[PDB]
Amino acid sequence: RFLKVKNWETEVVLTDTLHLKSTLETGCTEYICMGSIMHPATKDQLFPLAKEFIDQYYSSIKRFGSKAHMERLEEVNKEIDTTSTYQLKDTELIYGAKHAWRNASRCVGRIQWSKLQVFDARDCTTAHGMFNYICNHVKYATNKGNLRSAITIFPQRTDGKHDFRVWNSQLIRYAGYKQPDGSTLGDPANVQFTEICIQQGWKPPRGRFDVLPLLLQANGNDPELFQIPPELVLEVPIRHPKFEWFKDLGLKWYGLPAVSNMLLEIGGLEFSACPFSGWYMGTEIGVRDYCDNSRYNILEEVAKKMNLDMRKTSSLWKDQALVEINIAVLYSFQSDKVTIVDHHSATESFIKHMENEYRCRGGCPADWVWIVPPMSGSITPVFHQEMLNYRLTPSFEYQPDPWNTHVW
Amino acid sequence: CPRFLKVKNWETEVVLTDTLHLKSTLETGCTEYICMGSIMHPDVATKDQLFPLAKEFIDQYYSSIKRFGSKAHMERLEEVNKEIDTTSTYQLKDTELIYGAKHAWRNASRCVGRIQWSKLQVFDARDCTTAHGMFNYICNHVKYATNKGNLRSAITIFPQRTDGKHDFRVWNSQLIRYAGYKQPDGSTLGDPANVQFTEICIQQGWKPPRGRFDVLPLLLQANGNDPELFQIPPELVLEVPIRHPKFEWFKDLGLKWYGLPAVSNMLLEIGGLEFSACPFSGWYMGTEIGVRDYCDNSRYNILEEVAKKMNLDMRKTSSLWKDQALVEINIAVLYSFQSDKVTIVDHHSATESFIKHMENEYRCRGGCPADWVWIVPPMSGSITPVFHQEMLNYRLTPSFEYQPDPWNTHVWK
Ligand code: HEM
Ligand code: HEM
Ligand SMILES: Cc1cc(N)nc(CCc2cncc(N3CCN(C)CC3)c2)c1
Ligand SMILES: Cc1cc(N)nc(CCc2cncc(N3CCN(C)CC3)c2)c1
Ligand SMILES: C[C@H](O)[C@H](O)[C@H]1CNc2nc(N)[nH]c(=O)c2N1
Ligand SMILES: C[C@H](O)[C@H](O)[C@H]1CNc2nc(N)[nH]c(=O)c2N1
Ligand SMILES: [Zn+2]
Repeated sequence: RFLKVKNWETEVVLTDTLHLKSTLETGCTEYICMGSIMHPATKDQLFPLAKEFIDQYYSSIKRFGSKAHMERLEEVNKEIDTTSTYQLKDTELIYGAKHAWRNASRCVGRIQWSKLQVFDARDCTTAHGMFNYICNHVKYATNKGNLRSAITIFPQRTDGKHDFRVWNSQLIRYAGYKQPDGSTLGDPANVQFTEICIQQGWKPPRGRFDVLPLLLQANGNDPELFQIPPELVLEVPIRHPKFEWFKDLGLKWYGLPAVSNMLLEIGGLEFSACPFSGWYMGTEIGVRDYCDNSRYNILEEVAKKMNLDMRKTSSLWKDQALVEINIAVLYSFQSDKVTIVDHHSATESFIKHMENEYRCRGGCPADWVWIVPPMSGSITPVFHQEMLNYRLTPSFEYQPDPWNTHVW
Repeated sequence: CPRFLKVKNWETEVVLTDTLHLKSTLETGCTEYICMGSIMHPDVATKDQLFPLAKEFIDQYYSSIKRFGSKAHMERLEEVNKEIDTTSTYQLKDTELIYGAKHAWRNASRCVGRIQWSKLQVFDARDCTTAHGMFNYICNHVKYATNKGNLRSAITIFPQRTDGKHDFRVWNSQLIRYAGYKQPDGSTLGDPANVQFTEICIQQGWKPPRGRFDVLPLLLQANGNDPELFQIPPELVLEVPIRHPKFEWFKDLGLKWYGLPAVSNMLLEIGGLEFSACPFSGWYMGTEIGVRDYCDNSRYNILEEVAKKMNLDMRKTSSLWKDQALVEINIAVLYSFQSDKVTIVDHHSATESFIKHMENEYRCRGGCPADWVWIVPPMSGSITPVFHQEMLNYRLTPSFEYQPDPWNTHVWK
């Protein structure tokens, strides 16, 4: 069946044919939908997957059934036979990484999908090696404010035992500190991890915005600590254009969003260490990081300085403070010439992207729950965009947190 | 399928365990390969389709009154069975109807207001025969529910469907709405969403005032007959002029809204019986008016005009002028309503209440189906607890369902 998606603001209908290509699961069934749940190999399992991916590769470069296509299939089988795995060609690495991005149902930034710088770190063997590759990534992608999308890809999983893992969930995050008095310094969501670094020898500057060091595991070994050189870590001070007292709140944030805990899957190979990075949508910092109760939780403070009536919730004081906070973040980043996108422009870009995808690909998997900004939802166009969600490969998937699996 | 499904709250780490999903009856639209979570909408039943459905409901009822397997239970079952066999249908007891309607609400996965599910005045209009009768019942509903501003939840149930050629239908999608008029020049006046329906009314004889907030008449279908127009007595239609606690200019925008939210186009399904006309009503969450009715582009679209009187930079977008104006609009909506002593609930309170409700439903009922996409308010989502709440969505019966628009299916006599 061909499936139709409607936009309820423009009454545009698009026809999804793409979903017929998907093979992974979604977690839903005919009777139970899990749309809001965050998280729902051997020689024999590994070949057809390999066959599938090569097939869509030579399909995407107009050489299906070609001579080059055949020998590649030949190469792969013989290689899976005698090593229980196989190694991707370069061109294949780039395609697969770009396509996992293109297939990432939760990313609103996919208009950018084909413009991705891929770093091949498959020759890496040590944590020192990784640190090096990551630093170069961070510097390339940060580019002095003019952010560029990138991904760095370390050796594929072999036997589970000798996995490569960046332990930090993101390349750049602030430390969180448990205080005797029950409160918490810095980012509360990182306290456990922060505690693992102190427990490893990290001398923590017990501050509010301390850049956690890198914890890098190479080839199944003990992870090792590495402080990223401060000159490569770009932070932005947050100020407000009308409220001169906003800089007194002392807020900064890093400019480079780089996810490092996900697993990139291509033709049945598992790349358990693939830090990737684009640039920030304002709301991520402005709404989630700053205003989640489980996070930096600044609303109450900001609402004080704004002199709002905080007695009853129906003064929408929280809403007011939230808006001004996000104005600040955009203003700061913009003033510092640091790439950032506001949620209106990012969502617009997404609807345009989505139209493109249907036009040339026959669909575009999308997770409405993740795509719709965490504030001002129905005033962005994706709120009114029906989206079909489904899982295409290559893809980014979650994996266990390393500290729940590794033996020392 | 799995017997225990766990949902997590990412703000509070609270993990709940759903068992109720096993009693899921209908399809969600989703499959293992694809999810339709964000899709808005993803001749009668026979004897042998009806027996099992009726029993399921009756069993469930007698389970709730702690009389399962009782004499009265088996006698109720035999009576219903013998009724379906001789008449091809059956009639619900008044207690069964009341239980069924409260439970359809309780099961309404899209409703953030369900904490009130058990307080619902149920008006049994199964004795209605004419559109005039329908109008009488609906007026009485409006008056009772409005309660001079202190709204009370209510539903009025008109006769169940028989052969499909004799349906009772309320044609209005909601009992109280504002007209929309298309102009020659392409501009819309009033509520652009209701243009199609306003034209139907005009065609059926309505003489339109052609203003911005003209209350549409009821268009009512009884017993499968052609529909008839009625104007709700204006004294029954409570309205609230929108003003702002701070901006004195806000009242200059000439905005008002109706107090009573009343859905009238949905089908109420109890034990295999279909009540195609079952208008029900509660009270408003601010964002419904403040964000959707007022700021949707396809609706009243006031964002720009509020943005100009606020004097905001409207040339960028990263000024977030839209967002600023949106907050203010919703402050005015909550203010005008509270100031006229008309029941309304802000999105913070409502969503917190839903979390308490949900938790209690898992505790006592083993689950509570919820549609995250609908539950999360259309503004400031992340700062309301529901956003962080994992939800399972599944369709339980009795339920409220969607149904074709009557002008698309009606056969004109
Ligand atoms: C270039 C500008 C980009 C923008 C503006 C953007 C925007 C976003 C945003 C706002 C989210 C939500 C993040 C969260 O709430 O945790 C997200 C998620 C995601 N993005 Fe992008 N992104 C960009 C680049 C990229 C790149 C380069 C990749 C991969 C190479 C990518 C893949 C993903 C994935 C897999 C997720 C889901 C993360 C998860 O499941 O936690 N994005 N994106
Ligand atoms: C008592 C106060 C109530 C509140 C605060 C409330 C809240 C809400 C809200 C905000 C929506 C979304 C409306 C929209 O976006 O169009 C909704 C939808 C819904 N509500 Fe409630 N509600 C209340 C009463 C009721 C009652 C009495 C019933 C039924 C007996 C009910 C059943 C439903 C159903 C079936 C929907 C889905 C509507 C649709 O599919 O368009 N609600 N509710
Ligand atoms: C590729 C990419 C683009 C983008 N705009 N944002 C991201 C998320 C990056 C990111 C950085 N720091 C922290 C997080 N956390 C916030 C808290 N959340 C629970 C997990 C993600 C996420 C990734
Ligand atoms: C029982 C009930 C409670 C409540 N808080 N809201 C409702 C919805 C009432 C309502 C009134 N007017 C119009 C609508 N429309 C808005 C636009 N939407 C597309 C369809 C519903 C809905 C019903
Ligand atoms: C496309 C999407 O399903 C649709 O726009 C939904 C989003 N969530 C909603 N939530 C509520 N309460 N009401 C709505 O009309 C909608 N619209
Ligand atoms: C439970 C729910 O899925 C959770 O709050 C989701 C909702 N949508 C989200 N959307 C984005 N972009 N990021 C998130 O972390 C989440 N969290
Ligand atoms: Zn689903």
